[PDB]
Amino acid sequence: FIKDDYGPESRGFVENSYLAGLTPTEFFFHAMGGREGLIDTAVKTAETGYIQRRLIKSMESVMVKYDATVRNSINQVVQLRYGEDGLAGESVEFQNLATLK
Amino acid sequence: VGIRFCQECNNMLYPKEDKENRILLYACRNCDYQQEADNSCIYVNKITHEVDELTQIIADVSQDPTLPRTEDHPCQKCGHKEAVFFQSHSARAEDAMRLYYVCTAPHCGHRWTE
Amino acid sequence: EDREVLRVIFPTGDSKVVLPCNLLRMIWNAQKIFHINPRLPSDLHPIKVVEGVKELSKKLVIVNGDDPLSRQAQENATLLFNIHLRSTLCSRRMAEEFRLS
Amino acid sequence: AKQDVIEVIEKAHNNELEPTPGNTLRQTFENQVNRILNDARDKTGSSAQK
Amino acid sequence: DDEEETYRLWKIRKTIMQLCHDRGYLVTQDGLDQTLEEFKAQFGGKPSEGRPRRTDLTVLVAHNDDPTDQMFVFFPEEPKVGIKTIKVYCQRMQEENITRALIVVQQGMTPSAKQSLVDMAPKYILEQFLQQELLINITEHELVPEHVVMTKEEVTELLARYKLRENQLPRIQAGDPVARYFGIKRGQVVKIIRPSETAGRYITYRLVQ
Amino acid sequence: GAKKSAIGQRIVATLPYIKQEVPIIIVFRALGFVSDRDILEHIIYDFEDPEMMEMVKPSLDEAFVIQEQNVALNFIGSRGAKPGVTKEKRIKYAKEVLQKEMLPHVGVSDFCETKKAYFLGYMVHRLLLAALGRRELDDRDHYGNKR
Amino acid sequence: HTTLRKVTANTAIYYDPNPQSTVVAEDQEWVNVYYEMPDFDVARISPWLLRVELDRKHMTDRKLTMEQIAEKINAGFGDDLNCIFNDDNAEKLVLRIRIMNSDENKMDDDVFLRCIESNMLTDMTLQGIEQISKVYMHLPQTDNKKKIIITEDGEFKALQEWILETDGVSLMRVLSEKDVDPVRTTSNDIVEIFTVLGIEAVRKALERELYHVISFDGSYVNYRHLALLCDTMTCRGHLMAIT
Amino acid sequence: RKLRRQMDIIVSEVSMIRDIREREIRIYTDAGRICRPLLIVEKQKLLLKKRHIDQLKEREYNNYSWQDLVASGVVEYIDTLEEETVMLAMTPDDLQEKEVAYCSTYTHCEIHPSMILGVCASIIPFPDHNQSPRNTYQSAMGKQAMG
Ligand SMILES: [Zn+2]
Ligand SMILES: [Zn+2]
Repeated sequence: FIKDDYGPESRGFVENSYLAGLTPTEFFFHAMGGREGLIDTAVKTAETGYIQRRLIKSMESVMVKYDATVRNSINQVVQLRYGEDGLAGESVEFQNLATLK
Repeated sequence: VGIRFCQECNNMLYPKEDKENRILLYACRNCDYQQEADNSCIYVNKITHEVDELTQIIADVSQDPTLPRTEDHPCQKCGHKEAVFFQSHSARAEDAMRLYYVCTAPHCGHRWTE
Repeated sequence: EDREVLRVIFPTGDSKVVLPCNLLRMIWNAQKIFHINPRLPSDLHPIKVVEGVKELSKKLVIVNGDDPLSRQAQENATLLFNIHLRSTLCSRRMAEEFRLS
Repeated sequence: AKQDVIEVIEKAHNNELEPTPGNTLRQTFENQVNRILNDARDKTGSSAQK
Repeated sequence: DDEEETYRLWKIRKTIMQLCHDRGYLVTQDGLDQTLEEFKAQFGGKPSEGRPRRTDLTVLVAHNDDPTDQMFVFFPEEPKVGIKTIKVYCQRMQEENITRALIVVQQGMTPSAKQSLVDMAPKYILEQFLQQELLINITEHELVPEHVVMTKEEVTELLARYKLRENQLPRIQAGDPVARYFGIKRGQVVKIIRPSETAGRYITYRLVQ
Repeated sequence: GAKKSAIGQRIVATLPYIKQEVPIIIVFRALGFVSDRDILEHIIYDFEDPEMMEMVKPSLDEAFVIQEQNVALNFIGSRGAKPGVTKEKRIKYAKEVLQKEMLPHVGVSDFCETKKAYFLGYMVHRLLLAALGRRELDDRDHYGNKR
Repeated sequence: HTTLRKVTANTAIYYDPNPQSTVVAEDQEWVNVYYEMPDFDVARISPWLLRVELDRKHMTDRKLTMEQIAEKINAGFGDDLNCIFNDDNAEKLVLRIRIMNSDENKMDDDVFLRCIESNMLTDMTLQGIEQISKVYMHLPQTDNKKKIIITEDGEFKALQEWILETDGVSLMRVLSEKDVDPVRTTSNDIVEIFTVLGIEAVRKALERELYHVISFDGSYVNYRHLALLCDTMTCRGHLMAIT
Repeated sequence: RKLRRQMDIIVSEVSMIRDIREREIRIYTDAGRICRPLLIVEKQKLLLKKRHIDQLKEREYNNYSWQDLVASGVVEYIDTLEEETVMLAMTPDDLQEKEVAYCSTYTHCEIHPSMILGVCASIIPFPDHNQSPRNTYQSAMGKQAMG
């Protein structure tokens, strides 16, 4: 490409489709486009797993006491009722109030 | 505006107010040489730093195969049809997509921005 | 009053709210189980709807106690679900759309 | 689409492109070109889906 | 300008009247709501070489249960304040026997003056307020839920219901701007009432430490 | 700060086998160029451009106090691997450093000092070109820069 | 936040020993206008002149007054500095500045004046609140940033009002200023919510942020777990980092 | 460039660069530069002609090989940072021939473009019809295939 070309072809817009097949420069630009995806895939996993571990380590002792109060290992009270409505989260569904609006 | 050097040790002069005659001077600190200030201006700073880049564009740029050229815009001096154009090619240009033109053909090197 | 409370709790008017039991599926289950015909007049007494809901909301217990602090605790815990439950089980709604015997 | 992109670029060469408030000329330029190209690929997509 | 400064002083006085109202001290309905032009007609426009000097903006208010406690609000005229100045203020305090007062500081306090505020707990308690902190009422912000300072009997019944030691409650530090807003001391419990999108209302109890 | 606001941007060098930063003009005078017209003659290739002149101006005022070569070699020598007990030991040491561990590809022997000026000035010069924005900052990943 | 450098086209330090000398071509006019009745010069006038230019675009875009700039320079530096300026009629907008007159009544002068310039260009703080880099203005199409009022029918009406979004944050002084809504103003930064609005605004705010980032992808995580994370973080009474 | 194309004083390995705006002229004889061959274009016409391919198809028992094709100045080695000074064409019969004007000055044309692919990626039939992560995955697995 010629210097100072901002046109669609020079900067990587791909006109062809996978069925017809790419041109060479569109193929190289395409490889550049995929490399970022592979790199994101490889890099994100470590940070996600480490954040997961930190969350689990910080929360690990939180539980529902027989008072339904949510207390950590030290009996300090995080919440008086679980989820503030005191209900488990699996059995709920979405609803419409219909008195509102 | 510019810097001038001493005529004895070739060191950097500095501005000094003349207190008696109220005339600006430049006096080397490593000797006694003194010369009056002709320009009367010392420190100029352009914050917008607007500078015609026609001063920074070399005519040899007309020999580059990698640059685009058009026959639409003729030269002013020689009226040559080939004109090789390029953008600022500079960092901290503010925002300029303006095309700069350089005349091809030997030694003309005329530069007109449109 | 419940409508005003909802308008305090839900600005921007988002009506999609997560609640434990789906009242529309349960009502329209009852219609199909007991073979209700909407083309016929209902035999249901409009009071026993209200008394059914009032006697109902006492038997849904998040907080166990006779203390006034416990009373306000249970009202604040079950508030929104009681508003929804009084919305869908309303007497005129029984006597218009649902035709529940 | 590519002809429209050529039109926009040839506008930017003559400085006629006015910067959108909050955007450098490069930012508004890339914004416009992205608008045009995304419109292209979206329209062609919908066509292939029809 | 004096319009800006007067507008600031109007914000400050109004917000301090809301302070005084939320702590249970007697305030007439006019004292809470004063249109800017009524305030200006009262205190006379421009501060600079003007009617308000930052003195006579001082406020004296009485408690609802007993009139004796009252309260006081000083506005210092200095950019920064020092032990001698506060000492004059406490001299006026012991002169009027009123125990509780406030200070609205334009900029800052020398740390010896802060330590001198902490020095005497029983006799007279003084609370530093920066000028900006009173330029806005934070309790009326959307994120800040309604706070209710609990009396000791309600706290005892609370700890009796859930069978809690005082240490097992969540905490709120005495340097928390809301705790300042209500003038709360170590050992008291606050009752937060906030709406939830599951239950619809939820009550938190925050011990003050 | 009061001094930082007045001076502007000072150019300093990090040399091998030397403890800390050193200003540039002391390094140029340590190569035997006393006058500022020779130093700014090697740094700035055309004096008719005032912008580069204004760029270089503070670096001279920072180094103003050392006008002598041997005093500059003393300036560098005290920062060496170990401080020389006797003075001229430091001058000989810093001189050996400027001959050997300074820019070995230019030359290792004696009069190469002169050449050691030009290329080194080039550094400073090119640095100025990145300060004025007249050139692009090199991309570390460009594979022309890789061997 | 607009520093004096943003609106300043260029700066030149001149040596004029006399007021009416005026080495510049244009300056002599208004110089003589102010020196027909020269005031506060009784001590003496410093020979060192500082002449800065102001681009009319940056000046009129921010609704800046030359008198206002004179008030902020003369107020910031006090009586140690003297400000002289054009009427707007001048096509080239000029601001002339001189060192303290009573200073004539170390540091040299030109060096001290260069230090003055380099202190002004960064330091001045003409308008706004420092640490605010830019402020963006738009009409939001999202129902979260739209003001939704209950009308006289009890219906929910969504209104379009201009909103601002700033690059960089100072929450308190923005909350303090006039015409800004105290109720609905919020920042994403947690700490600047903590030291201003307290721990509860950090509870609900942190909660809204986690819900924003988790539900931005299109994913849905239940309320209870966010509500728990915010509580466990804010339970101890102050922000507990997870570290 | 002539003396390199004739391999007189300059080995074909040396790379030479003229950077016009910085006025420099660089010559790299250094080791480690990764460089690839390219056809040479004079005006719009290739220097590779019919007699060259005639002798290369007869290559057996002519003792005529690639080295004699380099000695004819037809093909030339170019490295990374010299590619910044070059204009390449994908294929001669496409980009060399006249159309609505894009570029004239083309100085080179790649041999064949598919040579940009490595060893493991050269066994993929129709790699341009695939998503690029799949060309990568195949470059990974093709190493593990039994044979
Ligand atoms: Zn001299
Ligand atoms: Zn010409």
